[PDB]
Parts: sequence; structure tokens; C-alpha cells
Amino acid sequence: KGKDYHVSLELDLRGERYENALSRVEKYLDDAVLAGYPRVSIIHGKGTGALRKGVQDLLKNHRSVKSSRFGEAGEGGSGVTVVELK
Amino acid sequence: IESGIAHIRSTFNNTIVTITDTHGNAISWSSAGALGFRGSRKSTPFAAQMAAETAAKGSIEHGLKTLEVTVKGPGSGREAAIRALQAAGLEVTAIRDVTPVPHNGCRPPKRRRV
RNA sequence: AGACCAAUGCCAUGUACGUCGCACUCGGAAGAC
Repeated sequence: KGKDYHVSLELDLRGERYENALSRVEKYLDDAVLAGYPRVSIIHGKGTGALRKGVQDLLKNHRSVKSSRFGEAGEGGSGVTVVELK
Repeated sequence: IESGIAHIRSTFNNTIVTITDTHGNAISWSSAGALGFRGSRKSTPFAAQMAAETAAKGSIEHGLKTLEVTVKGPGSGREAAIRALQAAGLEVTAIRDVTPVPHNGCRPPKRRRV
């Protein structure tokens, strides 16, 4: 039984660096292993570059994620990275 | 047919998309009305986003990879279609904000509330 | 301060560098007491 630890459905990493973002993102993605859920959305605001490429590549290589897709009209256009869980 | 130029009009009612060659020769085009939006929905960013990937699909089969985009007029479709292009797998090398800005031009039409 | 000091088989001994960045839009009709 998985009951002693809780999981959420949204990620917030405003202004984080590449490696800190990696550390928090991997934990966030692996949290739902025992409590799966449909998908999640990622928002930062704005930044000084394009680490979305690395984030998307890691998500597509993630073991417990079936796939990753993008957002509809209610999800800030198709620019928002959406992680489709199993 | 490897390089081209994608032109998109960003109006307040519609968003056209057209691609051309460096010699200014068209290949294919699309639009919200082309896809099936008839009303004010054509002005939504979603309609322009759809327009983007249909233009991309009409582009690939003729074998063009690299693009650079010219945007005309102000509208909600400014941000949608440009990133829809790279969402469609293509590669857009530059963004050009070319709009007709006359120095004085012609006297504009009357006001909307008289 | 002032006695005695003759000698150390062969090789090669390293490793070692050239560092940085994430994402949201403009708006019908409505008369009179």
C-alpha cells in the first residue's frame, strides 16, 4: 500500500537552473509512480534561454511516462509542455 | 525546393498562411476559412495554429526544410503560428516584423462610433 | 670550539583536461410612466 506520501498534479520551477531543474523534475515525475494521474503542465513565466529542449528530451526518454504532448486553448497554446503519463 | 519563406497575416478577424521560395514563388497556403472556421473563431489563436501545421504539411512533401517568417498586421495569431511551425518539426531561421507603416499614407477610415 | 665518514648493478618512473542554457487573447438589444 502506498499511503504515507502524497503526490500533486502541477509543477512550479520559477527561474531554476538546468541541474536544479533536473533534480526537481525527476522527483516530480517519479512521485506519481505509486499514484498515477493523467498528465501535468509546466509553467515558469520566462527565462534566459531554451532549456525546454532538454526538458522535453528527458521527458520523452522518461521510463514511467507514456509520452509527452502540448497544450490546447486552455493550456497557453501548444507551447506548454504536457507530460502524458501512462 | 529546400528553403522557403512563410508569410502570415495577423489580422483581427483572420490569419492567412502562405509559403514561398527565395525567388518569391508560392508553393502552398492555408487559412482558418480554408480549414473550416467561418465566424469570429477565425481570429482565435487556435485557428492560426491549425493553419500553421496544414501549411507545414503542404510544405514537406515538396521537400523544404529551412524557413524564415514574415508577420503582417497585429493580431492574436502572432505567437501561435510561429511556434506551431517548429512544433510541426520545421526550422524557422528568422522572424521579421514587416508591416506596412506609412509615414503619412492615406487618411484612415472614419471612427467606429459615430 | 678541535678522535674517527672508504661504497651504494640494469631500466623507466608517470597523471594532467578543451565547462553552460526553460514557455499566455478584448466586449449585442433595452421604448414610455
